[PDB]
Amino acid sequence: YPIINFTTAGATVQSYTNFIRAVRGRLTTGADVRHEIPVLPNRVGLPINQRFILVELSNHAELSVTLALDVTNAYVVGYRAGNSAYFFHPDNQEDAEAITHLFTDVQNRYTFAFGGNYDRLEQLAGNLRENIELGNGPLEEAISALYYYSTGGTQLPTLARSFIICIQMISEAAHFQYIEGEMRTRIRYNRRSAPDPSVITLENSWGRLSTAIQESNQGAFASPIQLQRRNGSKFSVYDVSILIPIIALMVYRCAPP
Amino acid sequence: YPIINFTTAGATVQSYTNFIRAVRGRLTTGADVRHEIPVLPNRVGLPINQRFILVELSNHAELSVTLALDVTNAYVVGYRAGNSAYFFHPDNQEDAEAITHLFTDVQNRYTFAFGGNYDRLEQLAGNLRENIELGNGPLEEAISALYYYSTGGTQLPTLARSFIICIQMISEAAHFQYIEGEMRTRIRYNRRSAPDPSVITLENSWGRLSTAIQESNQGAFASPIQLQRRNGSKFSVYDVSILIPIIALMVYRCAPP
Repeated sequence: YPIINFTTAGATVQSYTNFIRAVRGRLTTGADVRHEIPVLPNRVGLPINQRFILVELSNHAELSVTLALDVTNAYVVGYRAGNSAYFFHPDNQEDAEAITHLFTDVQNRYTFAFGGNYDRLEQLAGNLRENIELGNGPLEEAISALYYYSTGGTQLPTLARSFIICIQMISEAAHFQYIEGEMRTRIRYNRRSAPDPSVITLENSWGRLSTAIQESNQGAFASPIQLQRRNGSKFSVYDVSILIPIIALMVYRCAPP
Repeated sequence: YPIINFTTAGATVQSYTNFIRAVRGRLTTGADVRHEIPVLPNRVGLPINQRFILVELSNHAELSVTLALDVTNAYVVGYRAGNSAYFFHPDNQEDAEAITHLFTDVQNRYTFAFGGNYDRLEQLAGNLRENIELGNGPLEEAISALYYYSTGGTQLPTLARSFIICIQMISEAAHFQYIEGEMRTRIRYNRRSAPDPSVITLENSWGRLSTAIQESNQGAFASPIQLQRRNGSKFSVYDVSILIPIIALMVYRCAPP
């Protein structure tokens, strides 16, 4: 599968922007764009040889980990670190067979009992997204924790906290130019801070925004979607127009009429 | 006031496109654009010295006529031909005082009793838009009829038929890239043919489309506007997006939120 490399060591806003630009280009084919937003490949009919891309991450401690992203949703399905590969609990048999193709050369393969969704991972982390720091230092630490899980050095709540960091900084940055923008600011000023309400409500709403946009009547939504602004106030979305500089990729929901 | 010159003599699709491009540029200031469509100047607060532009038309018979267009709606308010100026019945006192500034140097000034709206003009022409030809030959003839009205050579039904031609080919072409497109096809193949239902329903709906777009909730209309297609079938518009390659200029209806 293609591999995109990224290191937190000496990361700048441009090396992070290049990286997310590369991920997005690997994820989308250009064949399906609706209202100027790219749609991800439809899962039905997609060959296994085109199902995943790998993101290889290194940190200043010269430790590496390779995450496997699912091309149909850009979410992380599992990872390897040296000798071992770990996969989230497959949602169905199709995905169970698909993941057999990843990291085939690792000696030890584990599939966790829990799935990679934010509700599961927050219960396990013992903390919500609203209280977990994001930034380059958070991501630097995440890479060592994921790596040392192999050698028994990382406890499960840390493994889950570290997954929450990697998924928002790679998968959600790729899903939203807005969330990518938030991560660039953190690196510009080397700040580390939990996500405000606009970030979390966009993350929660990605599936619904994808469906409302593809089901729209010429761009007008049949019913509004409430989002939150950085200060927590509500904001109603009525039309795809205002989302065009905010969402970067939609999950496939229906054929273009 | 600015004058744009145009002659039907040897007109090509490019000399007609240049002409309508020039009119549109004279009409709009670039200061107010909503959903990528330019809005015409608001009438309240607009100085008389910026209220009108003049379009000078000549034909192969080397006869000329100068129409005065109102910048707030791009509709024709009156015209001169040699010795005389003729103005439509002013809609109110403000417009009555405004037109005193036009063609001040003509010896004879007449203001008609009827107004320049399509309902009036069709009653007077004894024919509807659906049965009046449009094209370069129609426009060539319109210019001679408007001119000879001065010398008593043009009867009133012909004067009205000729006004219906000039307003759709200048004012409506400027209002709609779609109607401009229809006129370019007529000149490309030197066809002369009455307007199909899409042209007439756009002409009738220009005011409502302007208000629905400016009153929209992020581009979504609160209630749909039915238009007709060339073959007469109905078509519902729900969103400004689909109108963006169709309408070129909107009349001012409200301040941008």
